[PDB]
Amino acid sequence: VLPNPGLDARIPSLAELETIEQEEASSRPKWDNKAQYMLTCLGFCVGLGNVWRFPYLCQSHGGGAFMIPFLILLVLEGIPLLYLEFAIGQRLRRGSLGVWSSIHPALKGLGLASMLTSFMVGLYYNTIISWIMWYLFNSFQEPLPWSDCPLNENQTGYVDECARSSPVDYFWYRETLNISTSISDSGSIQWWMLLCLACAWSVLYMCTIRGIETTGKAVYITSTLPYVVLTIFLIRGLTLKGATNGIVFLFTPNVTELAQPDTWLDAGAQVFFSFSLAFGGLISFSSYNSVHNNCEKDSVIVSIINGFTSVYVAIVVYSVIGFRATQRYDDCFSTNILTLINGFDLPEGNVTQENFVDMQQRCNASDPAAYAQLVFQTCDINAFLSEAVEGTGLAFIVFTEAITKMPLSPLWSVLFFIMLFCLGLSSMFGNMEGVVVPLQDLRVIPPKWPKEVLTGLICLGTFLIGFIFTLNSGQYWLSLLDSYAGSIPLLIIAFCEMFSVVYVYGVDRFNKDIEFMIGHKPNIFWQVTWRVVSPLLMLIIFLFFFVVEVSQELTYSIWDPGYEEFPKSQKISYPNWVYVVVVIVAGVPSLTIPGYAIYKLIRNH
Amino acid sequence: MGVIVVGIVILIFTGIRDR
Ligand SMILES: *[C@@H]1O[C@H](CO)[C@@H](O[C@@H]2O[C@H](CO)[C@@H](O)[C@H](O)[C@H]2NC(C)=O)[C@H](O)[C@H]1NC(C)=O
Ligand SMILES: *[C@@H]1O[C@H](CO)[C@@H](O)[C@H](O)[C@H]1NC(C)=O
Ligand SMILES: *[C@@H]1O[C@H](CO)[C@@H](O)[C@H](O)[C@H]1NC(C)=O
Ligand SMILES: *[C@@H]1O[C@H](CO)[C@@H](O)[C@H](O)[C@H]1NC(C)=O
Ligand SMILES: *[C@@H]1O[C@H](CO)[C@@H](O)[C@H](O)[C@H]1NC(C)=O
Ligand SMILES: NC(=O)CC[C@H](N)C(=O)O
Repeated sequence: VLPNPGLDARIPSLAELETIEQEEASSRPKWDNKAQYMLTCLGFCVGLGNVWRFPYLCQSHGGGAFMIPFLILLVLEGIPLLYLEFAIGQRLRRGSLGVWSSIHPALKGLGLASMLTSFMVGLYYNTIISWIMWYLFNSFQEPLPWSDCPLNENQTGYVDECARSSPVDYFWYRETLNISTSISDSGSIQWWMLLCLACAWSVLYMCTIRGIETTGKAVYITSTLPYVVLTIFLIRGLTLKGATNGIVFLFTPNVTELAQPDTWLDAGAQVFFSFSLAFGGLISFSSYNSVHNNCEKDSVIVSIINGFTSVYVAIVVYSVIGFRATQRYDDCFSTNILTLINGFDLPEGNVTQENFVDMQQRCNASDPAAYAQLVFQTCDINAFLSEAVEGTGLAFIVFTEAITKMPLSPLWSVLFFIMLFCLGLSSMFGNMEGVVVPLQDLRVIPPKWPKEVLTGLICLGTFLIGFIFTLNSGQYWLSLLDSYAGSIPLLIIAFCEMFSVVYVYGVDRFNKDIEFMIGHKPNIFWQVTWRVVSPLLMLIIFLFFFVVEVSQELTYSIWDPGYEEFPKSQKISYPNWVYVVVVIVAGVPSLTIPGYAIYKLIRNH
Repeated sequence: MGVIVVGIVILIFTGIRDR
């Protein structure tokens, strides 16, 4: 292992912890009961990550080809990092900077990266939630606004944009977003999104006014309501038409898709984005426990609950998607039968699904001319399931379209969107703690101020920066920033974290500390996965990222209402300047880890 | 909006109180 001279005399040496435990109680906060701690760690690890990213990350990679590597990596890459994070956060009695600034101080920069990432996701997340808030307010009216098209000035024909496409797509792209035609077309600020953004940030600031001791009172509801609303929705979904016909599309993998580096890279990124690893949240939330709190139990419990929750959410979402696909296929076939019977004037109840081809053949062989001039639609089941859903366009395009087809639609809509909003707050609690704690650790503010002013300043700054996603071109910026803000850092930070813990602090000190804490040295599985397999898998993922990044064109989708073949969104290439923004969103939070270190290698020379 | 700002003011004043 690396030398790191002087690691001792900067760390408690297990002879004081039994007494230091009863010493920080006066100034450092502590949990009310273990239920609050476990429930907060659970709520931090579930929400708006397996409802939005997992669906189209399954779709774009063939549905079932994304679920095998995801589980292999959740077993071999997630659990040991959860355990490592909990253990060091509990043993070192420090936040997200302390546990890395106290191990070869030239690693302090790594901590900064975490903080910076916990900011780059903030601006992202509280935009999504804002949209949800909007969709939550537009309920409470029986003729739901996304159920029918509006009429133009001449109140006899529909608006052409809503006529050539669905009314839900119109309400999403024109009445809510008012999206433009390119990323180079920015417009007004669109007041009717500022209200929702301000409401989202005000609620978030209300819940985290004091960190722990105030979020620990809201978590009881916030991390519990989803597991009831989701069970209700699962029961409602598994009894539709396309259910058990759209679930199989999720569990029929194709062995030709597993050999692409893209799928494995996306699986790694998703298993690091599901568990909030390398975010600096858990390493700090676990730093409030007593020194004798069993750690394997909580790590294993959180991992299992999170994995099975992800599987249940995927099942529900693909149930609804299968229902939608079966509906559209039935529409195809009904329209084709209607055209056929309108052509030759056949009896109404004679042409059906079973004997369609026979009647088609007869009507051709009878009168070739009149039959040839007809127009047919060619469309089959298990082919509308492959309709790729764009980013952030699943929870608003398919679920509203399926909710508008059920009895008592307003109740279902209110329940669904309050569930999503609760998941959002459940995640933003930790995503805010991860920025609040390091800033206090940096002595940026004088101690004379209360914490309320610092939290308010952070919320105000992030709200003022979040204007960019309220322009006419908001969704494009959002997708651009999301394609890169959560892929490279959540790999590099995690790898540096595990390498630091194992091969700098020394794994033997770690084993002795675990023995002193819980009562036995970890099982052989933990050591075999710490010292051998996990660094190799993370290095392979890190390399595959660069293998798949270069040699593929960057393209994004646009709406273009004035473009022929309109119902399908178009693809175009990013302008040349945008490679600046990526370097500022994916380079700086990742390049800070070596950079700061270099500074020390020059400062202490 | 009203009720949530009410919660904000009550909480922050609850502070000065118990402070
Ligand atoms: C698994 O992947 C293969 C290849 O990537 C898929 O085969 C192609 O599927 C597309 C549409 O999904 C068709 O247009 C091609 O004609 C297919 N190619 C061949 C050679 O058959 C396959 O469909 C995928 N399977 C699943 C379940 O997603
Ligand atoms: C509406 O009616 C006016 C005549 O009053 C006509 O000029 C116009 O084209 C109509 N609108 C549409 C969309 O057809
Ligand atoms: C939508 O955007 C267009 C152009 O950006 C603007 O003219 C229009 O007024 C906007 N919609 C509303 C309701 O203001
Ligand atoms: C459809 O009409 C033809 C006309 O002779 C008839 O022979 C046939 O039985 C009808 N189809 C069914 C299902 O009865
Ligand atoms: C219709 O019938 C004619 C008769 O010869 C045949 O040549 C043609 O291929 C048929 N086409 C279709 C679409 O049934
Ligand atoms: N950075 C975060 O807020 C973590 C989110 C969490 N992994 C989820 O998607 O549920």
